[PDB]
Amino acid sequence: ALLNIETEFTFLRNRLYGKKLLKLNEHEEMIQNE
Amino acid sequence: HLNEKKRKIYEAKDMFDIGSESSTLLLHDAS
Repeated sequence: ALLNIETEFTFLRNRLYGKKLLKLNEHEEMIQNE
Repeated sequence: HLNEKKRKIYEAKDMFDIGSESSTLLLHDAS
């Protein structure tokens, strides 16, 4: 039970990290893309 | 500004990882 909730919270944190990182890279490209 | 935002975001993601591990530990203890 605890391992599944651990993996689920890890997936949520990883999703937040990945989405924010991709958005940051998009804004950066756009800075170089005006 | 974008660099600062990205570093704040990296910090936030690491903190959320620590929070996920802590919530998992509390759930395991409550089991």
